[PDB]
Amino acid sequence: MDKIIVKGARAHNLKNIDVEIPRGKLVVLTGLSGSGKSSLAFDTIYAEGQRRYVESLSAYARQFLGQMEKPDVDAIEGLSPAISIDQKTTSRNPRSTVGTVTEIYDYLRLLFARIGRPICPTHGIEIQSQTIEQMVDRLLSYPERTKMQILDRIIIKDGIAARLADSLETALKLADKHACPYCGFSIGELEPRLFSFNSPFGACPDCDGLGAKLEVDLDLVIPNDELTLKEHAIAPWEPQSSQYYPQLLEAVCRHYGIPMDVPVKDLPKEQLDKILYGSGGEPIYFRYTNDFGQVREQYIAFEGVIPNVERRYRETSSDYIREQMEKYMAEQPCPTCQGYRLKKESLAVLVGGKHIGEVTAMSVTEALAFFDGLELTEKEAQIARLILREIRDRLGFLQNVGLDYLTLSRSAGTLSGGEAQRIRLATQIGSRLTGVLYVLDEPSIGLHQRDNDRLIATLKSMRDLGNTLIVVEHDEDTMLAADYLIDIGPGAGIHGGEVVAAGTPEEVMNDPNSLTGQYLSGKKFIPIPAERRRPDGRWLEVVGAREHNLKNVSVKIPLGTFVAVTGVSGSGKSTLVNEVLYKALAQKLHRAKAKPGEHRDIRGLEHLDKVIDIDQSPIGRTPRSNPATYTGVFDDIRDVFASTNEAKVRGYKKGRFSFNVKGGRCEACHGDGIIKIEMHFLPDVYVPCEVCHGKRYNRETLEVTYKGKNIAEVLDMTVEDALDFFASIPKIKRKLETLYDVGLGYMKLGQPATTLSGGEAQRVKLAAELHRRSNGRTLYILDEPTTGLHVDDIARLLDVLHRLVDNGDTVLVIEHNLDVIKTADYIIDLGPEGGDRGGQIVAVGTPEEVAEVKESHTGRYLKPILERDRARMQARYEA
Amino acid sequence: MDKIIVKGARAHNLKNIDVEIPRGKLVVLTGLSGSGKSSLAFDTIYAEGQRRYVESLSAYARQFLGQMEKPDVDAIEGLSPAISIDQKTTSRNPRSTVGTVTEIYDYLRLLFARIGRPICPTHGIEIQSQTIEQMVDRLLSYPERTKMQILAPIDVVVDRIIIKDGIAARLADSLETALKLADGKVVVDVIGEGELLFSEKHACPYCGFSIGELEPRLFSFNSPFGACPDCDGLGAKLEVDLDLVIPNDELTLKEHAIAPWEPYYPQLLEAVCRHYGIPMDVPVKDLPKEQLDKILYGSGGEPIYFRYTNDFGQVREQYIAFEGVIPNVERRYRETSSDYIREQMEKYMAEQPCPTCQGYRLKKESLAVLVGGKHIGEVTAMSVTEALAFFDGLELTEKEAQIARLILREIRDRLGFLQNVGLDYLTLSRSAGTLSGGEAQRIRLATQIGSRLTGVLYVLDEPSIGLHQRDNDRLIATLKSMRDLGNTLIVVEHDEDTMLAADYLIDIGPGAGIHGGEVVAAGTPEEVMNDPNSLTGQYLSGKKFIPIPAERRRPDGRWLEVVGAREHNLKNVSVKIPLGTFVAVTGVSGSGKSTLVNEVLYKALAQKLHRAKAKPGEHRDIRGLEHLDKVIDIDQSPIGRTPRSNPATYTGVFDDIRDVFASTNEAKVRGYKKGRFSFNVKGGRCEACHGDGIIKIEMHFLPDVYVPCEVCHGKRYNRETLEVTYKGKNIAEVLDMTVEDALDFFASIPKIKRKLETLYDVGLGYMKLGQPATTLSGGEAQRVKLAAELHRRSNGRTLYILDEPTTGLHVDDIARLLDVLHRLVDNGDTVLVIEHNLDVIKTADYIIDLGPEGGDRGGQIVAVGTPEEVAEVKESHTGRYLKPILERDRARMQARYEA
Ligand SMILES: Nc1ncnc2c1ncn2[C@@H]1O[C@H](COP(=O)(O)OP(=O)(O)O)[C@@H](O)[C@H]1O
Ligand SMILES: Nc1ncnc2c1ncn2[C@@H]1O[C@H](COP(=O)(O)OP(=O)(O)O)[C@@H](O)[C@H]1O
Ligand SMILES: Nc1ncnc2c1ncn2[C@@H]1O[C@H](COP(=O)(O)OP(=O)(O)O)[C@@H](O)[C@H]1O
Ligand SMILES: Nc1ncnc2c1ncn2[C@@H]1O[C@H](COP(=O)(O)OP(=O)(O)O)[C@@H](O)[C@H]1O
Ligand SMILES: [Zn+2]
Ligand SMILES: [Zn+2]
Ligand SMILES: [Zn+2]
Ligand SMILES: [Zn+2]
Ligand SMILES: [Zn+2]
Ligand SMILES: [Zn+2]
Repeated sequence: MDKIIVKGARAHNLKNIDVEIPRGKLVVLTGLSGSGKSSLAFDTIYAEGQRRYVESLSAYARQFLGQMEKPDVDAIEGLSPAISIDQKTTSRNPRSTVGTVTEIYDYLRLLFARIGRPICPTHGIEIQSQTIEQMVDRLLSYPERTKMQILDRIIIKDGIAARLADSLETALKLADKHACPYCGFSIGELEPRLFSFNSPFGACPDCDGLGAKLEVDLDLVIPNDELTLKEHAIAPWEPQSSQYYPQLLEAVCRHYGIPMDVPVKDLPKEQLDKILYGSGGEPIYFRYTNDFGQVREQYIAFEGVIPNVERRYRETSSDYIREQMEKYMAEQPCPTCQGYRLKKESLAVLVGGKHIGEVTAMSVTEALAFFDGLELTEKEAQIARLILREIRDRLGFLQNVGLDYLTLSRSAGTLSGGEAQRIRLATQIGSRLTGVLYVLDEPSIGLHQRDNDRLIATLKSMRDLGNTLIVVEHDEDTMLAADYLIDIGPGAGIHGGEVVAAGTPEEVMNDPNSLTGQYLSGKKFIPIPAERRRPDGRWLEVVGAREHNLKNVSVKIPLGTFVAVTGVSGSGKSTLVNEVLYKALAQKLHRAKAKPGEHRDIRGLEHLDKVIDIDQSPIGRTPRSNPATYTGVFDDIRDVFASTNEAKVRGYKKGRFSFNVKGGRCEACHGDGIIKIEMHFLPDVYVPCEVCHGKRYNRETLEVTYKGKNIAEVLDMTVEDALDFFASIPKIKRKLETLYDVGLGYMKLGQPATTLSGGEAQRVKLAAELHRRSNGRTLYILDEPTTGLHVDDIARLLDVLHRLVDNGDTVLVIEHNLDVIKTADYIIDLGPEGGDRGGQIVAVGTPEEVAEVKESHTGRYLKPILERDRARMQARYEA
Repeated sequence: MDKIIVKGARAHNLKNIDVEIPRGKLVVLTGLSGSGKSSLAFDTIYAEGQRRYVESLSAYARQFLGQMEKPDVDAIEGLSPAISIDQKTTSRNPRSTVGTVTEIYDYLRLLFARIGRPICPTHGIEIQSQTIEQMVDRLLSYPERTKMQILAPIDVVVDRIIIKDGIAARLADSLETALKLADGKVVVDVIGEGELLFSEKHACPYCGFSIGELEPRLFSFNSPFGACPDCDGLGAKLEVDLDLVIPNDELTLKEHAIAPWEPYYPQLLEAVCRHYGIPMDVPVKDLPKEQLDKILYGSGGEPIYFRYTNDFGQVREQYIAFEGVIPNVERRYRETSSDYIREQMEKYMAEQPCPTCQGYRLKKESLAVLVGGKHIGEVTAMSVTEALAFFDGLELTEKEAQIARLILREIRDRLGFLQNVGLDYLTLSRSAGTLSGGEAQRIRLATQIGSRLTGVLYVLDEPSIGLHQRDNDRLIATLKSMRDLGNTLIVVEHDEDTMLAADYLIDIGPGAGIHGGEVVAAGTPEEVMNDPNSLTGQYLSGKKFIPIPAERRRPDGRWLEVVGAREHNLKNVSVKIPLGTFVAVTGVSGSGKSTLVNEVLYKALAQKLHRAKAKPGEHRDIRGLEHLDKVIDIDQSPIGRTPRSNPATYTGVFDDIRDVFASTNEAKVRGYKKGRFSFNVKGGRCEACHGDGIIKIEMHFLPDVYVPCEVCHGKRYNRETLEVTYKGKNIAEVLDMTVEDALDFFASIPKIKRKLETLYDVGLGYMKLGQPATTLSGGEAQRVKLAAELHRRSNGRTLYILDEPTTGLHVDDIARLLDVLHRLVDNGDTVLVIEHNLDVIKTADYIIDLGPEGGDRGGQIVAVGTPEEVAEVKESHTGRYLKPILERDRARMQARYEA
């Protein structure tokens, strides 16, 4: 019927709830972070919709997925095969481009094979291929009585087509295509797989369809050009728990007279040229002590430090040894394929004057403009009719979702969470399906407010195509434009998990019991600081940052304040804030090997000792890591189990209760507790270790109890419940208090790092630094901490962030969310528009000064919000 | 929007066609065999629906499938995830049952886990398990001042207590202490001397016997947690059948009475005889029992003198401890790890229920748990009608029913869904691989009905297959239900009623192969019926139809006589099959037609006429065996299991087709012979695919796909081999020709011609000589086999047995096939068919209708004789539905004859 009813849902924290979802409409789930949206939307609805379909693809699939673990639900009538558009399902596995992911490149390959005019490299003339039917009608269009000899002698008049057709047949059979008249050169046939770099049937030999080769870089070899060579200045030759190269280094220095303890910056160019590139055949006396202790004198003609790295990387046939040498190397465009990844004769076929590689190299805009100005013939346009419209709609979708700044050539594994999510969303719009249950997860992530009205436009277009959407958003604009809106459980964890209010946005907005509803009408909101932290003389000063789309950018960052880097997606925020600033500061302060982006210099580095990048990357890459392990709480929590009498008499200490060591862990899962099961076309799944039923330890370890709870149940506790459980212990309590303030409090201590969200993982990291003795000289960089947080959750995360600034430290954040931006003291709005047309400072200073900039897109949307919230405070102030 | 539009389809023979299908309705694709229905319905619409969805399940999913070969279509907008209901996606793989495939068995495991009462086999008392909370209030219900000593197993005494009121504190903690010392078990000696005793686990108070906890996997046979140890959840053993070791209990032992020991072993008999004094010239029947036991079961250690002449000729005397003829087979079968030596010994063995698990397939303690007085295995062993009855009569408590409410309804619905489809006769225990094509297909339909999916595009393939005309309205009724659940159905049918009941009806291409591929007429079945251009409408309107014969072949004096057949549900049946006539064995599904026709009749005639090894079904005897020399069973099974086989091969035409190439001018000078052109010999085949032509790609959850070899582009031969030409076409090109274009092309060679003609006469002619057998329809395969027998010198003493030869044919096509079958009867042979298609039944000269209703309410002869004689039997469903068709077409002819 016209609605999908979900009877009795008990996912995680869902309280055996029933809910109605209006079919064929735009539904939007909302509520506090942890209330249980995903549990319903994804773990319950998407899971069933998908399983029920796949299950019916064969008799085998049903048997496999049948014995598997299903979602805890009584029933769910009205289901449709479901499709998810989240960060998990997208790709991140190298050799894959944006063009390949979106499927556009495949249509390009097909395009080139159908109408691509092949040209001769040497001659630049289009090599043709005619049948006898086309040759005869072209020869016949000459003046009469014109003697011609096929090599038999004929004379053209009128009815000679009988011979000419048969004479050219004998000639072609006597001398045997797309060949060049003046040199034989050819390429038999034009098939799509000739333009594929994932097929040796048309891939570049000297790189195997990779495009970029990989050589040594002078920058990575020596991080800071000013380092004492005695204390290891050159990186690759650092004591690897065994000293051979450190001794060779001395042998070269001692011979040429290179001072060991001098900073490399003030060392003559020749002194350094011998060490890096070699003696050039001149023998150097070299004696060294083996790890055993015995000496061995040689007389080698030192190759140098650079050729050494290239030669050691080249010669090994190990996926382990290479990776140790790849840390001091960087990619370079392949000299043969010019970085286009195809054969030389594959690039010989061009369409609108440009070849397959050049079109892939264009940004979505450039290439969209290209296909409008492509001037084809009648024959060409009639063939490519549908192939062309396909490329035009896909480029269009991408442009709609706000990704028009990135090229089709761009590697897949270098895309942001939001970028990937939206590339999948665009790629899906292209499938033009109907009667499907699309379930999206916060599609505005990494998208500016300006470009939000199109996202609402495309979602509704997809909905109007006969589908039903279920989006999980926290944005006002989208919730107001939704047809139906479901708010979930008051509070989060054991507190939420119920349907607080459901109805039209007007109804939910006027519902007193809706936590979200109150924020929509204005009865509850984020307040603007009455006064803002005026900056002082402490400034960072990046100079001449050019990297990607940056236009010789030169900006100044005020320390000891809440800084917010803003600007539309593609403007170069990542580049300036992370690729340039962080890596740069990082190798100076922490001496990390990360090569910074192209920039001139950065001053004011004498104002801080440590820069920390609170990334949105995972906490760990296995179920070993968890909030406890990362924060070291679990490390401290084991001492208490070692204190109990059971552990004393049995002789247990802080090892039997460990998670990694052989002591008391479960041998069947090797400590994991959760075995990963293999899903081929579907994403991987985690099934509990059937030997210890997911308890993490054998039957003899967890017998030790501390307050009626064993080590398993204590690790299974929640953060909120645990700080109540560990009220007395004053060291364990301080670490749990960080996790609570952070924004969690609802997640469990044992919860495997792999399952944690992007935003969740970031806060577990933010919690580790949260409570530390700060010296007032330390910079924190957070990339969109709002990702996955309710408007209310931002208010409590801002209180936490602003606590760091009060101390004196700095907190730089990259946000599009207007509420986090308005709370900030200083902001740096980046590039007008994205891509090539951006990459420059549009407006600096306090939110108000930025707001009154007619050219800033950020300030334009911030002005009605600042004036919206300024009147609300004045409305509360008077009452 | 409100309709699914397909623009420019070119699948196989489709002529770049555009077509509109109404969304959310019962659309029925119809037309001649090979017109292009599957090419559109399955190879185009369904193909796209599945891919587009699966292609979105993950990143890797897109990369794998995207690089492969997508269907030949310009655009197809308005798609929905598609699901196919055909024979290609039904499990034929051992260890799987009807219960597992339908998912009903899983719900039963969930039922038995939740509410299943576990009882002690030894003591037959419901073993219980109580928490401390339940133990305390049970003791507190006793009268006051009643002394009790809580002791824990000699049994150490915890503490004595007097029950008053506020003693719930101690009582609860002493039990807790007792359960901690004796581990989940504690005995309470009430001083009235009634030592009641309970535990935290499910255990018997009188013998220990426990079961721990009830979990679904404790009832599964695909889990060590529940599977039987002595057979590993198979339920069937595999041991030597005494009946197979001796075909008839009265055959001369001198002329090899025992079959396994049939040309060392012959000379060994001589040794066990000489010794025990068993006569050589012997009709086994009259041999004393001990004389036969020594030879079959062994001397039991006693030494027997045995000398024998080797194949070489030299003698070698031994002094062995003879094992016997029966243990010989079991021992020679078990020890070898050869798929060749086993299969030769497996011929003398038959399946037998596992003595450990009574054939139920689970642990003894798994069968300890029972619901309505019956255990899991018993409920599975019932027929669908039985089980459905059991749950109606099943009587439970308030808690049990409230716990199993959602489970019971699902089980109750699936049983009914199976009943709707007509499968109410088969059990839940029945092996999945033993199902027919129609059955498997319908099981998949029923399972699907239960999914309750919406916005799905189901594509059914002739769901009426193997279904009596009576049970057709229920099929039409359930299809529509699935439709009326927000889904669109695309059914490929040839039945009138199903077309008449359809909403939209597309008639595809006039003619088959290159002659078809177009959309002739498309609208309501009223619009298509009134369209002179629709070849289908002409049969629905009644302009064209299959005429009833003027007179029917009266049986002569020759009759086959099946006596006392009792195999599956057959009830001591005795039937007379008339020879030299077209016979139709009719009846509702489950009546026992297969059983009678193939399992009893064919296997019996086969063992007598051709020394076939198959063990016939339980029957008394079969006379009239002197009236025929051979019995050809034109099975609906595949022609080959590899792409190496194809029409050309099976018929043998491809053998001759290489002799022309081997004898060509270019072959002479190149030294090529009838081997370079061999599809299977390294000589000239493509070394990349080893002569397959198509590589098989590995789809994990999806069925496997066939990708053309990228090196020979599917041609099958290398570059040099196909340079040889014959009349401007090489071997790859001739292998790619249609049977119709081929006979036209090989008109000069009459030996090639006469084979190709059979394929044309048979109905084919649209398919290509090189079409992989793995891709042929069940019906197609049958007809390619029929074409083999089709042309041979008939001596008038052979019997043909075809199973539903109509499967996959238009009404117009049945006409031509009937011409072919009746030509066989004309020449003196007999054709027996097992059909539901009334157009075939009415044409028959004699029909043998089977059992009224299916299952155990069947397996008996309801009516025999001519179609009219059976038309007048009220008790025959066949007649009831046939009587009006005879009256309809008999009037149509008089209407035609009068003008
Ligand atoms: N991977 C997981 N394993 C176990 N429990 C989880 C997992 N993810 C979330 N939960 C539980 O579900 C609740 C949060 O549900 P979730 O769907 O994440 O809410 P939201 O969608 O609003 O973030 C938490 O109380 C948490 O304990
Ligand atoms: N790894 C990369 N390779 C090529 N181009 C890149 C890469 N990273 C960023 N860019 C380009 O730089 C510009 C902005 O990138 P980014 O720093 O992510 O901006 P923002 O953070 O504002 O989205 C875009 O034009 C983008 O295509
Ligand atoms: N796998 C295949 N290989 C080659 N030809 C095929 C294949 N499948 C179908 N065809 C051909 O396509 C034509 C019609 O398709 P088909 O689906 O058989 O029609 P219908 O379903 O109406 O019988 C026939 O000539 C048939 O031989
Ligand atoms: N392999 C088998 N094992 C057990 N029972 C069977 C088997 N095959 C058929 N039966 C049973 O025999 C009965 C009818 O036999 P069948 O020959 O299949 O009828 P029909 O051919 O008329 O459909 C049914 O009750 C069916 O369940
Ligand atoms: Zn040239
Ligand atoms: Zn290259
Ligand atoms: Zn384990
Ligand atoms: Zn007992
Ligand atoms: Zn068994
Ligand atoms: Zn090949």
